[PDB]
Amino acid sequence: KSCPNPGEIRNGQIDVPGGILFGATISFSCNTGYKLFGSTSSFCLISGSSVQWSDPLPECREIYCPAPPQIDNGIIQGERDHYGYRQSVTYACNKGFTMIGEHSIYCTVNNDEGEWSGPPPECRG
Repeated sequence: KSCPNPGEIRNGQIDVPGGILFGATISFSCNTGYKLFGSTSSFCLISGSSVQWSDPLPECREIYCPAPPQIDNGIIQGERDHYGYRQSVTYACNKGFTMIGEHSIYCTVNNDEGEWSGPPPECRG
């Protein structure tokens, strides 16, 4: 009458408030910077003729900000393919231009979506 030990989710957490016996529900969530790939909860049911979890255990995947904005007359220093939580991008102005504003911005997360911390700098001639 009991389901199998749920185990663990890398970069995440499994909440077990009512045990793992028939009828219990467990809930899943991810550490900051990650988001759930799969079900948000799982229930110990009986199906076929055996007690087992209703959902496969989900995984936690990294949240990425969108590609950093390009700016006129400037370049991004060593731009990467993907930027995750708290990773930064730094800009440089081209020959004959001077930078106004913060030289770097970084990837923030809210509601499982990545967003840049603010606007990129201006390169003025």
